[PDB]
Amino acid sequence: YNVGKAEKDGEIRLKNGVAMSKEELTREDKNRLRRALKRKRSK
Amino acid sequence: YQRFEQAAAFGVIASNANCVWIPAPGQLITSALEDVNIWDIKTGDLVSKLSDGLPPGASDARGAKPAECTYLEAHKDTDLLAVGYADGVIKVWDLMSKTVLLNFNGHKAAITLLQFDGTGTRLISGSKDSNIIVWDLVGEVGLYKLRSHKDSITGFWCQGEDWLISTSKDGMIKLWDLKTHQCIETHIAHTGECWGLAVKDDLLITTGTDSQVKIWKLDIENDKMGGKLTEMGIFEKQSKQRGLKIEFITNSSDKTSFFYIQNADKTIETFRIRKEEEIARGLKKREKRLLTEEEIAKSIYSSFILHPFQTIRSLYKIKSASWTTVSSSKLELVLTTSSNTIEYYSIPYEKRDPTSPAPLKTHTIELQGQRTDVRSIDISDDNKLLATASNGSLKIWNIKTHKCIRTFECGYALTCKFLPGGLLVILGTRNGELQLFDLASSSLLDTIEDAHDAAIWSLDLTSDGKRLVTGSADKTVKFWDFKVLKLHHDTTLELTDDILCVRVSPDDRYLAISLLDNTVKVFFLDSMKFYLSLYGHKLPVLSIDISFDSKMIITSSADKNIKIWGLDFGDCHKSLFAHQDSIMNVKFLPQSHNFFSCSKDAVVKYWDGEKFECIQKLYAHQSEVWALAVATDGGFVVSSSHDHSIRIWEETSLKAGERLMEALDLGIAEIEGLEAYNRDMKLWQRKKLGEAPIKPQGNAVLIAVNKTPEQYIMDTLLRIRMSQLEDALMVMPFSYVLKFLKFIDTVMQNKTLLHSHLPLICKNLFFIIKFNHKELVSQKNEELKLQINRVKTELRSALKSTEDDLGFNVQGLKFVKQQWNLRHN
Amino acid sequence: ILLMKRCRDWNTNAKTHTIAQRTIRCILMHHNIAKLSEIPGMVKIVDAIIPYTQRHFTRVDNLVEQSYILDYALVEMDKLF
RNA sequence: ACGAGGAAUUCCUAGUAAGCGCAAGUCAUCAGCUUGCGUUGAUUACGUCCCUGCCCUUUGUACACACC
Repeated sequence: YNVGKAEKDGEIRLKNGVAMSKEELTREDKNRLRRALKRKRSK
Repeated sequence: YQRFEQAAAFGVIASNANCVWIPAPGQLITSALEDVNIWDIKTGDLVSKLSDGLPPGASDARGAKPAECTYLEAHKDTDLLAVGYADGVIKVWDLMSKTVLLNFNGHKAAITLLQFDGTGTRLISGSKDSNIIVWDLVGEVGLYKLRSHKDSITGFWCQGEDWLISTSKDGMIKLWDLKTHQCIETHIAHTGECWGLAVKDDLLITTGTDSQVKIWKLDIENDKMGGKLTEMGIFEKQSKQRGLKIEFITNSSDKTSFFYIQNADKTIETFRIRKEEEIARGLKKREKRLLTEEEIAKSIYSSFILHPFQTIRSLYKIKSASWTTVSSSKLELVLTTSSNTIEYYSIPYEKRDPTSPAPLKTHTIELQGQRTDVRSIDISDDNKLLATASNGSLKIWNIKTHKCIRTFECGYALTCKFLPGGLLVILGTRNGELQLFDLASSSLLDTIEDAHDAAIWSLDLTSDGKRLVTGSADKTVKFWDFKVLKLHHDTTLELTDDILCVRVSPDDRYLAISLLDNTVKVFFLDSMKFYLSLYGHKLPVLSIDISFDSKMIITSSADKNIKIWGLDFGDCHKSLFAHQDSIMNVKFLPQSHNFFSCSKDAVVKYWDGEKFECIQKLYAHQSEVWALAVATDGGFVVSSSHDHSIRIWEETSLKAGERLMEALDLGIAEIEGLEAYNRDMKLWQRKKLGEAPIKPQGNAVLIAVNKTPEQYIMDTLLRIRMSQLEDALMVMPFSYVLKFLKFIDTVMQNKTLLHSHLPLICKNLFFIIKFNHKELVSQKNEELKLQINRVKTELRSALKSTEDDLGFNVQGLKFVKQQWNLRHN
Repeated sequence: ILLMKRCRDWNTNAKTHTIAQRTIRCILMHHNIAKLSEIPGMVKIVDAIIPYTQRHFTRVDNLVEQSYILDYALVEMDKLF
């Protein structure tokens, strides 16, 4: 087993193993994670 | 080359910001554009124009859209004014000496509204962000931000040093406080937005999106989490649009209890809430026919505790309002409406009913107004100025007094020009209606009605001011001659397509006519022999100017570029692009070739006509500049915009290892001071109680960051990386190894954080004593060997506890899997 | 089964790991093991939880194994005098 | 007209710096020299990113173990 993507589009599961649901986190963290996976699929 | 400055703004009296009022019909402060104005409303004129100490377009000023004033709030005891601007900076003003005393900003977009704390020496500001910020007035500091709304706050209300209610552009009422410092209660107020809330202590009225106001119970008494603030019921408005401001007015033993609501279209409704006496006597009246249906009809409420009696109704779209009242007889209500117009109402009432169907405009300030977009402008021989709008009301101004001298209605006025001695103005409308007026005597001299069967779109004089050309929407350009008192049409000229802008030469050489075909015909005035057809814009030319010796036209269109054209052959010199919406008026300085392009982007630039640089760029408007005109012999230019402002411009580092080392020694010095303090408290209490040592004071760094010392050294040992750790804790000497062991004692005497950093602590400790083993076993300290006895026992206990949990879980879960396979393999 | 989904996905690390093991210990200490088996879909969860905690058992066992150098330093410091 | 070349600067890590000669004159270059060849042959580092910089990476993504 390994942690993959989220199974629904209401949350995100990082490959770390921690998970955020997309209405739990604040908007600054939403901007941050948007920037993060923008770079992560940009490479 | 010398530059141009701003005199001030003239003709703006009521901008997009709320008004507040000062008692003695009292004084009245509104916002003009980027500066505020202070009035009396009885005399009906200005008493003071508070502006900021920086001229726009100066040698000190910066190039940006200047920050629009967008909220006002006055605290009259200490005489402070909180002004808040559309970039998000809040300043305060002593209204007497007219000086800014605090100038703080924390907002990113425009603010929405201010509120003082009722001489709490703190100002609380809410933005169009999700921001509500508490600021000190004696700090130049923010107390705190306040942040959980989604989109944009709309209203709030505070009380004491403790509680606050807020409401936003998504319909979510939130409740905040000082101490727990976060939001405590939230509700959905409406399905869409939520614009205004208002309170007197028990109830909370809010507005919605379309005629669903709502009644809420406050309860700051109750210690129940869900239900600090509940709702009861709704009612409706006469207007089916978003009410966007409500406020209460009350008094003593007359029971003033009236609240007003600004609708979004020409309307302000007012309501009374009623006393417990009439509540009590009317409850049984509704409780006629006498229980379940009774309580259901009672819950169906605000109809009973409300009393709509007067819906005041202005001339056109309102913008902002404010209250004043006295003792059961009159209610007086300032309303500054959309265009630059204020309208101070009053109503009589018999404290149950108004006893008059219509409100009473006791005052209406109207002088410096313009009421539509001022779409034409003129200036005579440096003796008076002009403004002209679709109101009809041409307004004739003066230079050093800036008073509206003459005002008289014509119609939808868009083009106008003086007579060459001054003293008389010709003008055209949206039909073939040409109006002539004088400066002083009886206003409407004459009007050639139906000069054309369509609109006219430009006109100009001659040099001597006898012939008068116009170009009109019916593909027609026509001539006139003045007679001594009226006009005489003499010469029609049909065109192949539709003219929309003419201009005569200043030495009456010839006239240039645009077309909505993307071209300009240069066309003789003596002979009309079609000199040129110069073109190349591809969207219609809509401003035309001619050089001061008829050598060089400057043409411009809605392609945002201006073209400078030599007239000897209709050749060009430059087609240069600026002003990224469109141009609409370019004007020529009457001595040299320096021209002024206005834009529809609140920007005027003047350029030399030979090197074509924007040698000055000027920003002091807020909306589309709808006209400009330069003076004859001044170098002195007026310009008028869509924001109802006319204005005039005038001549003039350690690394890893040692960080762990130094944080370790300060933490161990603190810990050893604490244990010496425990020995001194043993000397005070559990000894010959004569005296003591007082206290080792807390170390500044860990007290400032508010951290226990073992947590602080745990923080830096956390923040060093995995890679350089193996030499970071190889640099340190054996004395630092020893106090690291002391840290390990004082960190495993705290099982809170020991279990959350256990593999890190174990790997560090085992590598430390594995590398320092040769000196460790040759140390001779009985307290040290008891110390590592303690470390060995407690660390092994924690490790065997967590591996007990892991082994238990392994055996249990594989039991579950094997017995499920045993069931149905 | 949602708690065990999130617990399995917490179980991958070593930092977010012991609390996953302890909530596994909680739900299996309290609930009926028959009920835990006849909950559908949970064997796909539990067989992915098993090898991770086997790995963590071996890792913490090596930690407590190398913990005994403190006992060796103690017996040598007792040999000192 | 001179007693070993000053201020500072440039370059340089093993058959290297440097000394000594000796031939040849190879379609461009060079005889005021150029290129080969032989001889004699050291001192000091061979570490460090602290200074001056320059570059790369910031999913480890590769298949166990281990670390992160």
